[PDB]
Amino acid sequence: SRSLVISTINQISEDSKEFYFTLDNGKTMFPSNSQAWGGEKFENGQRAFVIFNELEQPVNGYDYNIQVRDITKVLTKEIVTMDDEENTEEKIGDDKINATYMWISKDKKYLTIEFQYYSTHSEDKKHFLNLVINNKDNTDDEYINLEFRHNSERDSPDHLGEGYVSFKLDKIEEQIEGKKGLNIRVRTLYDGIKNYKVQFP
Repeated sequence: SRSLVISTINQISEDSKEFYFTLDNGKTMFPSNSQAWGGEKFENGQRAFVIFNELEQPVNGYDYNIQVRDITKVLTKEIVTMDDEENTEEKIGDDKINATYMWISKDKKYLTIEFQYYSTHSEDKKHFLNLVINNKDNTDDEYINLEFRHNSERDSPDHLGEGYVSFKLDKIEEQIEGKKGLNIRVRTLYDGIKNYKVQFP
């Protein structure tokens, strides 16, 4: 029977066609049919939803041996630092968005957000999502302050939709040591500005 997970696509070998999956609990999956995605060059660190069948036979060095049915990429982005020239209020935007569900992977490499916002649901009008370090008593010594920003690019807020975005936490890797988690500023859909604390596993 079918299985579904979110995972990191690992592309570390010299053959860019050879890849495996890392789950947010640290466990790994070996795709016995990864060759079928041979035309699809996946970047190392790419996040994706994977539909698969778990095979009975184990493969040495991997927790799972799987037959992949579908790989659907999850928007994977870097944090927008203070020094970035693209870190402008105009480019980043501050449109409403809901952070429905958030979690950090065991290795503290990703913050994934299940979000909801209103759009016209058209490929022509793309929305811009970012995890930003703002350039301008608080618990800054326990939680790292970040802003989950949304630029709707003037799209009419007609229909509610859901999605996922995964952010690499490597640009704040030095600060993670000795902190409880992340403090995420969100301009919510119905309740104004909220600050959500997301714990490191």
